[PDB]
Amino acid sequence: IKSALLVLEDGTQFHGRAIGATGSAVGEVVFNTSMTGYQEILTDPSYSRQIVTLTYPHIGNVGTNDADEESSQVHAQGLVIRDLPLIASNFRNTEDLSSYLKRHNIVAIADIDTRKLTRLLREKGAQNGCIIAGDNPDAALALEKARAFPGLNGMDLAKEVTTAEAYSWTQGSWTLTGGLPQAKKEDELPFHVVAYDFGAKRNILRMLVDRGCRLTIVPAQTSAEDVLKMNPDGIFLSNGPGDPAPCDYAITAIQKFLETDIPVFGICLGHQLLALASGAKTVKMKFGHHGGNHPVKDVEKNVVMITAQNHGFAVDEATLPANLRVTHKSLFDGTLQGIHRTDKPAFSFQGHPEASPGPHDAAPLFDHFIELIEQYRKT
Amino acid sequence: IKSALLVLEDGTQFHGRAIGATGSAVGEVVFNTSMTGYQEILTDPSYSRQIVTLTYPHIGNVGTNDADEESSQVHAQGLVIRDLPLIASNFRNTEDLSSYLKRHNIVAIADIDTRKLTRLLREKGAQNGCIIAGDNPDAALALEKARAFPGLNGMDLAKEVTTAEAYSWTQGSWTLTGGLPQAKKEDELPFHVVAYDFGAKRNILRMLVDRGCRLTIVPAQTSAEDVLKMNPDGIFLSNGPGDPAPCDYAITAIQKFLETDIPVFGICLGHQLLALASGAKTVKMKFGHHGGNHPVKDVEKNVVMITAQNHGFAVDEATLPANLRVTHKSLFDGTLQGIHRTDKPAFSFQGHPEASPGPHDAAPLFDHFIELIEQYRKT
Amino acid sequence: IPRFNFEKFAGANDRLTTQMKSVGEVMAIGRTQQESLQKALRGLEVGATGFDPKVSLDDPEALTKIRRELKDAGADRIWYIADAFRAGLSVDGVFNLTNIDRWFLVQIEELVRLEEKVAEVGITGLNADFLRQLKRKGFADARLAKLAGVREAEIRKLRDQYDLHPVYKRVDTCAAEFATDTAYMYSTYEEECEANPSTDREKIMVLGGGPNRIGQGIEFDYCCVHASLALREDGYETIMVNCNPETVSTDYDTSDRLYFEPVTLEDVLEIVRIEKPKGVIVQYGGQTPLKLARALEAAGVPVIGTSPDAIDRAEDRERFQHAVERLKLKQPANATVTAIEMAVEKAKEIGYPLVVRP
Amino acid sequence: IPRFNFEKFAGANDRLTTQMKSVGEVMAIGRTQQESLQKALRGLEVGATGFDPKVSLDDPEALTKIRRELKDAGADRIWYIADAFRAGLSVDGVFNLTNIDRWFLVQIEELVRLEEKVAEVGITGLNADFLRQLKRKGFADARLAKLAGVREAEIRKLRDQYDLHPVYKRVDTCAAEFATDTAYMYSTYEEECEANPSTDREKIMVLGGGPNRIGQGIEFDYCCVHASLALREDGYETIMVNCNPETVSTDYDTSDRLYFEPVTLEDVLEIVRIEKPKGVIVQYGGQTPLKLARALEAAGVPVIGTSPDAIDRAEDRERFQHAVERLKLKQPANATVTAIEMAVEKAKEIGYPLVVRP
Ligand SMILES: [Cl-]
Ligand SMILES: [Cl-]
Ligand SMILES: [Cl-]
Ligand SMILES: [K+]
Repeated sequence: IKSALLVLEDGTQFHGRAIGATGSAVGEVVFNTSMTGYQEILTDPSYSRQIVTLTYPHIGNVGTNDADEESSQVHAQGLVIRDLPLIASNFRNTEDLSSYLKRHNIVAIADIDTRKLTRLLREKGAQNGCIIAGDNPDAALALEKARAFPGLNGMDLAKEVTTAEAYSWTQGSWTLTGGLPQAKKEDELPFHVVAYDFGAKRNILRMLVDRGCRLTIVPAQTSAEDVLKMNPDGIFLSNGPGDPAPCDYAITAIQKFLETDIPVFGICLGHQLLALASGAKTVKMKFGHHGGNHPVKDVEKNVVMITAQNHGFAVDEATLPANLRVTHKSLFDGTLQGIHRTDKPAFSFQGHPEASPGPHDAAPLFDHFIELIEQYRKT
Repeated sequence: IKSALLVLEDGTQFHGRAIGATGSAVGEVVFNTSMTGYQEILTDPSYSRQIVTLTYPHIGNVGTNDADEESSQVHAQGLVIRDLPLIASNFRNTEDLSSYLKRHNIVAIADIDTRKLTRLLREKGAQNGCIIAGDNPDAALALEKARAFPGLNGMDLAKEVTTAEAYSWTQGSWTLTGGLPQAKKEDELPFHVVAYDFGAKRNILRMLVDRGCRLTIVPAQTSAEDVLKMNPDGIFLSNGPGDPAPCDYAITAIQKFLETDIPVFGICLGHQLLALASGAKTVKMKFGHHGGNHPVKDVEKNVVMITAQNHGFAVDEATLPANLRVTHKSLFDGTLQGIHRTDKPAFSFQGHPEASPGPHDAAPLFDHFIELIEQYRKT
Repeated sequence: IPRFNFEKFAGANDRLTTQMKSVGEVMAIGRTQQESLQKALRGLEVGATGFDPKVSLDDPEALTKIRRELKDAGADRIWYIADAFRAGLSVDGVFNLTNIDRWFLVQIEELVRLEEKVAEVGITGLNADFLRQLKRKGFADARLAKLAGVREAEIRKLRDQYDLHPVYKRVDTCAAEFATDTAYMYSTYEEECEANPSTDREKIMVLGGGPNRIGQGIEFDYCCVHASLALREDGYETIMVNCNPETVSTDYDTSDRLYFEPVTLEDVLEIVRIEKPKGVIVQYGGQTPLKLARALEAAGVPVIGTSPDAIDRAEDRERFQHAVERLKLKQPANATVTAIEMAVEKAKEIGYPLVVRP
Repeated sequence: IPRFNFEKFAGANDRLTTQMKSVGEVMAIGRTQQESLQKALRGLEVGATGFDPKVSLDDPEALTKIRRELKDAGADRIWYIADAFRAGLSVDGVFNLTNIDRWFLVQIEELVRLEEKVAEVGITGLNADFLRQLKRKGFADARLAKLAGVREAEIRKLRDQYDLHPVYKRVDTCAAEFATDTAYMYSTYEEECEANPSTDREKIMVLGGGPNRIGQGIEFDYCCVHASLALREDGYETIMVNCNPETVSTDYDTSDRLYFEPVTLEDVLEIVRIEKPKGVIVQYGGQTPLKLARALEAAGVPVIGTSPDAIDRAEDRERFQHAVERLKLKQPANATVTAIEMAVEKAKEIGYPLVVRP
């Protein structure tokens, strides 16, 4: 019998079974309502420093596969689920979830009341916690580690997950039939985008490559000057973990880009940095948004899209600068989801257009970028 | 598919399958003919720095259990077998072999021609080798590491496996019915033996305790002086790894014990040490003796006994001091197996009277020791 | 789970195909697939308590019947699947015959193994840890009593003793992302209870008729709705117990409190235990609630309306005949029998042709 | 594995018990159990290539027959055990019926799975890696052939292409701790070969009779032993091929070389391939080597003594019948037949009573 336990800051304990690596995990506990897409979620860098709870009770029905990885590794600090299924049952599976978790040295626990956890978080707001998987897990110890956690508010995480060295990306999106395509020859891509890695998701780039954009990924702290020197066709701001505010370097740089006429597009963290760089404020959400059924309105066109969301921080509408116009708003709670510079060719989205996992409703947002790039090229 | 590879100093390669931990292992390669008792063999300290090859193709048929551990850990450097059974099938089983090996972090290979390996070693004598288990094992690197192996020749291994602080043992032998007994109360033990820990098997101790001794285990380097000071009813010299030669400290001390009338007993290494201490010579054998079917003759009674052997070194018969009289020889190669002091109350055995695993044939060798002891007590 | 009525259609082909033949359906909610499924089996009203065996283990011909039933699905296939596991068939073998995803199959096999342990360990071995674990998998006290060779009531008492009761969760459309003011609940064995029953009102519980079948349809639901409507209007807190998805009675709108649960003694007593209703109505959901009447009453349930006993006087053909006799009314020439020999004897007298009425 | 003759004793009880019923036995050596077992199966001479199927996959009553055969052992049990795995029974399911240790069972289940793969991928899927893996688990070219729906000679060819031939190990009492100058060998698929064949002399190969059985017993061993004794004395290097343990012929003193192997085409061809003998005798080991003659010669084997065509003239009843005629000799009134109807017709002619001789 393999004990595991999850202790939140408030002192609440969840006793269950270890399904991953042995040891301890500490971070911010969040809940995700996605019924499918657990692997993609796990490998999402935005989760760095977060203990992920899944609302759907059976997690792992489809095993895992590399194609469903959104980064090189699993970023989630820990995993919490209700039930780990006896078997994975899917033609695409290459490894059961449990083996996968152990292989990635992930501390995870199953067999707990994820709904109780969920309600608490929804009601009292985000908390930090600690999971201890092992023989006689010590509650007091987990408690102490959860209380000792510093907290994501004000924590710069983009710097922690960003790319050491800059690089190139020319690969497109997966297909049932084909699978993950082969990288594209530079000469094959009309456009050239510079993408700031604040802990970016492979699908974002794949989806960009898909639009005929050639990419150069750079470390988050890359200077605007350095960037300009490459003559980008447009710039791109990636998603990423923790507080966007403390990212002085990226904001500053951004401000720089905006003095130019290059088209800029940001997603999630990117969206926030871009707001920031335009003089807007950011606030940490009560529990944030994590799931894939999130209704977002295109206020301009008065249409809804079901979106992929994963954010704990949000842009304050009220503090919004006049040069920033609102393009989208959550239908669930009314928070800000999209913005556009009135004066410059720059816009961003809070949700995740590239999805993975989730609905494809937002993908078109990309297209608008591409339009901006084409027009800059005209000029 | 998980690879593994074993490379011998001579350049000979064995490609197979990984069955234990990931990594590399280097040591002197040896073959063991035991058909049963692989776990006991694994946890035998004398195997330290040795990569053990088993002749009996199917290894792991009975799984593993704690009672079948002869030490607190696995001493073998590596494990080389022909076939790892699909299942373990024995009521005593608690963990399949693979799991156990991994848990002990042992690099192990399977699916190789062990017979060809055996013949090689037997033909050309012991060789050092390297086992690399992992994604793409590098045959040239393996060779390199094998080649680079120092050699147990002149290697004092006793010091490396011995106990840190001396201790007391009062535990008896295992029973089918009762399993491993509870430790006894010192007062229940007539005799008091002092044991040098040269990397001793638990079975030696248990069998001793079994015969009424209360034990005190001491580090290999302990001073005779320190010893004598406890007033032991008898002293004992355990089994252990490496060259016995290099162990000057123990030699020195044993010399010091043989000045006194205390009964002394040496098993394997202890045998070699005592012979050393008596001014005899030790050699390193071509391939040594490793099995549980070894016929040994009690020259005195002209009686044969099947024994458990494990020794890479031996005592030169044609250099034996007159004070040294031969009690036993090997019927396979006529090697020296047992000696007794003409003058003193000190004798020894080259093989393992304690078996574990192996025939119980030579267990009376202990009785002699008890005779010697009750006699010194009469005195 | 679909509900069939093949027994009513003797010469009918009863293998399932692309042309529907079921008459109704049952629905269950559980925190896990196993829990959900077991609850549905017991809510089906076919007399199951979960995966009751269909063939004997010591039948030599058993492996042949099973294979038949698996390969060519009839309405009882689900039970034959668990029988296949009891008989030594593998998940792969069963898959090959059925084409049912192994994802599911493995779960059923697991339940079968648990059953086997209970059988072996008997009541004595049903320790709180184990019992809990079993309850968590959707095991009905009755199935567990069957396996341990005891009365269902004993299992129930045991649970009580161990303070082992289910918690109630609520349906909300959003996996708890948002709060709910509605009370559409379901049972499960977990930590937090979300039932939060009133103390404020006078409560009346209405027991629905489960899945629709021939002879027990929408009429029964219509009454249940009306009972719910009328009383609520009168100012009573109304509580509905039912598991037929096709119904208005299972529509949140219909009552103050809705428990989407199996209409079983177990399920109902657990509800009663926290609601502590003023009364429970058992005459508006068909045969099912009617058969439970006595047991409920025996168990302390404040059944209102015509008594279980009075019901018994009518439902029991000997009692009824009696009464008629008591009232000096006219009935035809009849008799009340329990064994063929007696019945055979009993029929010469009465006369042919005659009507066999259970 | 024991050798039985139940077919000769119709009304007998053919269930295995505490009283012996077998008539002979075969023995096999392999580096692994799987290897060992399969060789024995094919060395038994009961028509098996290894695990040939007893029942059809599409026989409704198949699980039932299997059940029986497992529950109550017959001489055929081993083959039924494989059929049980093909049919969907688990190791546990099999253990329960048989009481045979799972250590063995899993092994058989694994060969079955490998067999199903061969059946799926067919001759195209027979890459060297896989084929090699197959040879290592003891699979016979002949079994692979049926599964791959090709000819045995095709697998053997494929093996040739790949350079997939077995090595020979030696029996030595000590697990290679000491060298042996005796040539008592068995075939295996490994690295090192210990065959070390002479180039020195003219060799003569004698093929043994396999397990003893009614009709072919010790007489044939006695003859084999003598042939070796004779020729050896005459200066020839003598090689024995046999796998009956109870024989003097399988004694290491007996010949120069001893291959403790199944007497099959595949197995003999391999030794021949390496021995390159002067001649082979197929006339002193019963019906076996007699049936192999044609195939051996056709495969380049240097068969000595009475020819394979000659053996066929005598062994084929129609051919024998001609010979008698051509010689103007007397034989009864007879006819050679292949089908009933015709047989029936011919019988009328010959007249009853009559002897049926295959
Ligand atoms: Cl090899
Ligand atoms: Cl008989
Ligand atoms: Cl393959
Ligand atoms: K190999």
